[PDB]
Formats: sequence, C-alpha cells, structure tokens
Amino acid sequence: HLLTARATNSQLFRRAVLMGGSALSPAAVISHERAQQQAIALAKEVSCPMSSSQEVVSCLRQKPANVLNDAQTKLLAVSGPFHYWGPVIDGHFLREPPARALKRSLWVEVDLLIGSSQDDGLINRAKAVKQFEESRGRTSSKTAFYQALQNSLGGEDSDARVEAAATWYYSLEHSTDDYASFSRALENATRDYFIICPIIDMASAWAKRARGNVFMYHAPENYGH
Amino acid sequence: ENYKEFSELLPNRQGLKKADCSFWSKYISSLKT
Ligand SMILES: *[C@@H]1O[C@H](CO)[C@@H](O[C@@H]2O[C@H](CO)[C@@H](O[C@@H]3O[C@H](CO[C@H]4O[C@H](CO)[C@@H](O)[C@H](O)[C@@H]4O)[C@@H](O)[C@H](O[C@H]4O[C@H](CO)[C@@H](O)[C@H](O[C@H]5O[C@H](CO)[C@@H](O)[C@H](O)[C@@H]5O)[C@@H]4O)[C@@H]3O)[C@H](O)[C@H]2NC(C)=O)[C@H](O)[C@H]1NC(C)=O
Repeated sequence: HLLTARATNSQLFRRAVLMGGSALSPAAVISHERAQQQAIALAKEVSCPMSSSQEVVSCLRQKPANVLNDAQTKLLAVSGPFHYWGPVIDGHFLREPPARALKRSLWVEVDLLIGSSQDDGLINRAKAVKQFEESRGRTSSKTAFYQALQNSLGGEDSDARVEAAATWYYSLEHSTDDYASFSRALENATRDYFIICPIIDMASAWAKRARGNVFMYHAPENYGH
Repeated sequence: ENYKEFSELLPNRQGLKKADCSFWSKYISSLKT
C-alpha cells in the first residue's frame, strides 16, 4: 500500500506502523512462474484434473476450505520462503518489483514507524505448521524444510557462490549430526536475510527521500511468554 | 592453539586472528577453487 501510487485526494491513510516486515524483503513479491508452479502443485495434491487455468481454478473453487488448508499446509511445510503464498505483479494494483517501485519518490507525506524483534525468526514463524505436521506425524519432515531454507538463502534462483558465502559467514557448516547449533545458525541467516536487513534498507530508502518522518526501533529477545 | 604475548605481564591467549584466518583459509580457498 505504501508502494502503490494513488490520487492525492483519495489517499487511504496518512501514516504507517510496520512491525517486523517490509516490501524490500526478497519473498515479498512472487514471480509468475513460481506462482503457477505453486498452483499446479496444489492441484496435484488435491488431485484436480489439470488441463487449463480456468479448469483448475473451477475445480479448486468447489473443494471444502479444510481440505485446501490441509493441502496448502502440507506443501508449505517443506517449501522455502520463495514458495509461500504472496502478492503478485498483476499489472493493475502493482506495476513493477518493489525495489524499482520505491524509486519513483512521489508519496505525499507518509510517515513510518518500523522495527523488528530479536526473536522473530522465520523458523519461529512456522511453529503452527510444525505442530500440524507433527500432529499428522509425517516422519517429522524438518530436514527437507531446512534444506529448502538453505537453498532459499542462495537468492531467488539458487546459486552456488552466494550459498557458499552464506555458509561461510554464519557458522552453518552442514553438520546435521547436531541440529541445535546448525538450526540456530539457519534461523540467524534467514532472520538477517529476510527480516532485519530489508527493514533497515526500507527505512534508509524512505528517510533518504525526505517527505515524511521515519522512526525505527528494535526489541531485544524477551525470554518468557 | 595457545600462544604467548610479548606484553609487560606476558599473558597467555588462545585465538590469534581467528576470524581473519578463517576468512583466508576456509572461505577464500574454496572461492579460489
Ligand atoms: C546468532 O546470532 C546471535 C545474536 O542474536 C549470536 O549470539 C551472540 O553471538 C556473538 C558472537 O560474536 C557473541 O558475542 C561475543 O560476546 C562475548 C561476551 O563475553 C562473554 O559472553 C559469551 C557468552 O555470550 C562467552 O562465550 C564469552 O566467552 C564471554 O565469556 C565477547 O567476549 C565476544 O568477543 C569476541 O570478539 C572480540 C572482538 O574484539 C574479541 O576481543 C573476543 O576475544 C576473545 O577471543 C580472542 C580471540 O579472538 C582471545 O584472544 C581473547 O582472549 C578472548 O577469549 C571474542 O573474540 C563476542 O563479542 C554474543 O555473546 C552472543 N550472544 C548474545 C546474547 O548476543 C549467535 O552466536 C549467532 N549464531 C548462532 C549459531 O546462534
């Protein structure tokens, strides 16, 4: 909503309080190919007769919501952050990828209060998915999730050199014999890639074009509750 | 990996340039290959 340009009289709001997220996250906007792969994979799990886009959406529109929620949870349990369900380009509500769209610099007095928490890991965002998967007991399929997460660390398209640099800088040498330190390092890498640094970059890119105050906070980790 | 330090008190330390030599040994050698 901050990115989308609008007529000045019909501005839907004045300020913005974003607690723990940004448009400049790499998983914020999903490309067309990944979205269509997600749709046909969900079609395969629900066993719709995949022939055409209209046919698969007509088949999917009649299934009960519980079945669709269960299938999307099962697919999302072993899928990376780039394979989540997110907004697409659409050409009408949004035009261009968010980093390019932020450089128009046309907004009319939109403030910003943005921040993060030290215990907002992307693994911690999927606690309910893990609890549902352990409720079905699907072999405790967490090494597939961790492998897909580590591959997602290597940019949009999985590249070897960014993967090697990420495995060097944080200490996630692939030692799955002890999952504690490796899992903490994987949370560390995904938190610094998807959450903290895009928030900092968005706060910088909003404060640089001075047409609105920017305030940033950070909550340290709170043990308990 | 103990080493002496030629200071006034002559103490003992354990890590000499651990981050820098981990960069120059683990990462950049793999990047070289
Ligand atoms: C994921 O992200 C987490 C953050 O959310 C990380 O947790 C934090 O990791 C950092 C890593 O640097 C820790 O920072 C260290 O803090 C030490 C505090 O002192 C005491 O606390 C430690 C326990 O928390 C304990 O293990 C320490 O031994 C110590 O008792 C600092 O001492 C430490 O300093 C390092 O860097 C200095 C730079 O100059 C250097 O002087 C230090 O010297 C030591 O080593 C040199 C060799 O280099 C020797 O010559 C010296 O004699 C001395 O022994 C040392 O190198 C460092 O700043 C931080 O504590 C930790 N926790 C928190 C709450 O922030 C995770 O580590 C990340 N990774 C994973 C896998 O989870």
